[PDB]
Amino acid sequence: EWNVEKFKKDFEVNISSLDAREANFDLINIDTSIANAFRRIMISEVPSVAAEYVYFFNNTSVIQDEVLAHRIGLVPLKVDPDMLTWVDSNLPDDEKFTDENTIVLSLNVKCTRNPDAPSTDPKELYNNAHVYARDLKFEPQGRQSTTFADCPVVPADPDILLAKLRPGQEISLKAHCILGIGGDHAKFSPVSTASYRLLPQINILQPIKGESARRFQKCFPPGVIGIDEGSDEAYVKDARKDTVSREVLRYEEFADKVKLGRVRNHFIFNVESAGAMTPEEIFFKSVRILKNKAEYLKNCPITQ
Amino acid sequence: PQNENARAEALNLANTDSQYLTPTSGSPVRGLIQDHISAGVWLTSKDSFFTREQYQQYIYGCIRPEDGHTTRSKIVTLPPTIFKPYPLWTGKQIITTVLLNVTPPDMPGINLISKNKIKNEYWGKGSLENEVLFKDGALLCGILDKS
Amino acid sequence: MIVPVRCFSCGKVVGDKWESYLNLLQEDELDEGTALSRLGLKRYCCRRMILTHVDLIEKFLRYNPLEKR
Amino acid sequence: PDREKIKLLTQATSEDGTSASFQIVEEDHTLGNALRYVIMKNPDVEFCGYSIPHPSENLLNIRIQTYGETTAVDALQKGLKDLMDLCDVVESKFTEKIKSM
Amino acid sequence: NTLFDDIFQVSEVDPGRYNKVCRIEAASTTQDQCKLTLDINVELFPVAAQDSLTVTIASSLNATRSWRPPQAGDRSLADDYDYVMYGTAYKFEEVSKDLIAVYYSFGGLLMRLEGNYRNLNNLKQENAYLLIRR
Ligand SMILES: [Zn+2]
Repeated sequence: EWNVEKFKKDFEVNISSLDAREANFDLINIDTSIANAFRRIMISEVPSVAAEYVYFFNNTSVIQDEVLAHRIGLVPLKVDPDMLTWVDSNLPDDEKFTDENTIVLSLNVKCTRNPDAPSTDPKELYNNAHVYARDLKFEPQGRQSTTFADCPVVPADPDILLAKLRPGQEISLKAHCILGIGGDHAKFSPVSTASYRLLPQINILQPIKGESARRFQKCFPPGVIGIDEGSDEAYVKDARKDTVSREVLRYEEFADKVKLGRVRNHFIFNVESAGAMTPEEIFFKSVRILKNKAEYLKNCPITQ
Repeated sequence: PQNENARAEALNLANTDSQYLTPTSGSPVRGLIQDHISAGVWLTSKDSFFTREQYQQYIYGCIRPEDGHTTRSKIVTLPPTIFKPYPLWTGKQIITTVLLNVTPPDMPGINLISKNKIKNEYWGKGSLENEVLFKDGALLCGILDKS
Repeated sequence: MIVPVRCFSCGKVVGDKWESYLNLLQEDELDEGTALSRLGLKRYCCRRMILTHVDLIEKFLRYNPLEKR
Repeated sequence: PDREKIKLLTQATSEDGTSASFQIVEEDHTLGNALRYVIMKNPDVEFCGYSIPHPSENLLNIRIQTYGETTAVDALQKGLKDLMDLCDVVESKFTEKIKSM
Repeated sequence: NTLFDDIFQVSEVDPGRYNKVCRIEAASTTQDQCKLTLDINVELFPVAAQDSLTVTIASSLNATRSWRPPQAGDRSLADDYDYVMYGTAYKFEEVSKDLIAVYYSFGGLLMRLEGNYRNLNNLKQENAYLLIRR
C-alpha cells in the first residue's frame, strides 16, 4: 500500500556539492517517472531571455548579417526574468514591443588604424578590431528606466568574441531581447546539463579475500573497493564513486564471483546552470512546473 | 481522379488491399521487414515475461478501439501464465491477445501447426520452439520469424 | 571561421576559451590535454570543440578591400 | 472554460459507465505516464494505460476501466486530485531539506 | 477439487541458455513407472538437484468470471503451496500397455507427466492449476 505520507517517511535528499553554477544532489526512494519528469522540465520548461530581433543599420564586416545576428542571440544575457512580461505575437510591431516586454542592446563599432612598430598584435595595429559581447551597450527606454538602475543588462560572459574587423569596416545594430523558452530555440536554455545517474550496486557473492581482493580493487575506481586486511572479506567502501565500466566482469577469476546492478530508487542528479538562475532555483521551478501541470488539470472541465 | 466511377475503381479494383497474394505464384508480397522480425524473436521468446502494467500497455499500444482496431468494443485480456508468487504474462500471450481482439468473436480461433527458421538447437536442450503451434487462436509453442 | 559560441553537443560556452588556450600552449608551454583541463573542459565533446578548432578567420582577414596593401 | 483540452471519446465510452477513453490536447508522456501510475493505485481501477496516437499530432489518450460503484470520470478526477497532493508532498519535503542543509 | 497429487525426487535442473527458467526431470517416490518433465521459473521458486517437490494438479481453488489481484481476507488452495501455475492440457499420448503420458502448457512452460491410473481424473481441460510445495 502506497500513501503520499508513507512516501514522506522513506523519501530522502542528499547534497554532495552545491556550487554557484553546478549542484550535485541525490533523490532517494523516488520513482523513475518522477525523477525523469524533473530532468525533462529542467531542460525544456525552464525558459530565459536573449536577443531575438537584430535590426542592422550597417555591417561592413566579413561576418554576414544572418551569422552576426545569430551569434548575438546565442550570447547569454545576465538578465533575471519575471522582470519582463511575455510578448504577444498577434498585435503589430508598434504595439508589440514595450518597456515591459522588450530589452534593447545596441552595438556601434568602427575600426581604424594606429601607429606602432611592427606578426604585430591586432590590438596594437588597429583600434576596435575585435568586437566582444561587452560591446553590446544596454539602452533602457520608456515608462521604466529606473527598474534596471541597480540591475544593468550585461552579457553573462563579456569576453565572448562576436566579430573581427579591419580599418574601414563598421557594425551598427539595435537588438531586441525578448522572453522565450528552450523548446523553441536553444538560445533560451537555462541549464547546461541536467542529468541523473542511478546508484551503482556491486553484489559480492563470494568473500574473494587475499591477492584476488587487490586484483578486484584495481577493476573499480580508487575510492570504490576497500579491503579490511588479507582476510575479513572484501567490502564496497563507496559504490557511488563507481564509473560502471564493467571492467571486473572481463576477468575469468571474477566473472562469476561478482554481480553488477543498481539501486532503482536512488538517483544522483547533476545540474549546471547557464548563468541566469542558480541550480537549486532551476530544480525548484521544475518541481513547481510538475505540480502546476497536475493542478491545471485538476481545476479543468472534462469535455465531451 | 475527378469522378465517382474513377473513385470506385481506385477503391475496389486498383486499391492496395486485395493484393496480399501476387498472381504470379499465389504467394504473399506483404509482411513486416527488419526491426519487427528481430523484435518478434525476442518478444515471443520463453525468457520474455511481462507484469500486468507492462502487458496491458503492449495491448493498447498496438490495439486502439477508437481507431476501430477491436471486434469486441472492450479490450479482452487473458489470465496470467504465472499466478504465484508474482502475476506474470508470457510474451506469446501478447500475440494471443492481439488475435483475440482483432479476429471476429462469432468465428472460432485459428488452428495452425507451422515451423520456424530458427532450429531447436539454438534454444537449448529439449526445446520445441521451432514448431509454431496455434490452438483455438492461441500461440502455445514456437517463436515468430520472417516465416 | 571564428571559435563557436557554446559546445555543439551540450552547450557549454567555448567562445571565451580560444585566445586563452593559445596562451596556455605558447607562454605556459603546456601540452594540448592539460591546457584544455585548466580551461574547464572535462567532457570529450567540450574538449574537441577548442582542440579541433581551425580559426580560418585569421587567414580570411588578410584580404581586406578597405585598406591599401 | 476551455473545452478543447479534455474530451470524452463517446465512440469508446461504455454505455454506463466504468470504461471510457479520454483525449487530452498539448500533452504527452510527461503527464501521461504519471497520471496512469496514480490512476492504477485506485483499488477500483481494473485496467489503465496511456497511448499517444502519433508524435506529430498533439494528442494524449488515457483509458480507464474500473470495477463497479465508480465511473471512469471519477477515477480520472481522483487521479488528478491525488497527483496534485503528491506534488505538494514533493514540494514540502524539498523545502524542508533546503532548510535542513 | 484435486485431480493429481504426488511427491517427486528431482534428478536434473537444466537452464539451457535461459537465465530464469529450468527443465526439471523428476521421478515419483510412491509409483515406480511415474516420471515428470516440467519448466519452472527458477528466479521465483529455485529447485536444486536431489529435492522433494509435492507437485499437485487441481481443477480450481477451494463459477468464476475473471482473475482478480489478491485483496485482504481472500482464501485459496494456493495458500497451502509455495509456487502455483495456471495452464492447459493440449496432448494425450499412450506409451505401450496401461501407461499414458499427458502434455500440459503453462504459457510456453511445458510439462510431461507419465503414469497409468490417472486416465480417468486427468482430462484435456482448458483450466488446470499446478501447485508445488517445499
Ligand atoms: Zn560539450
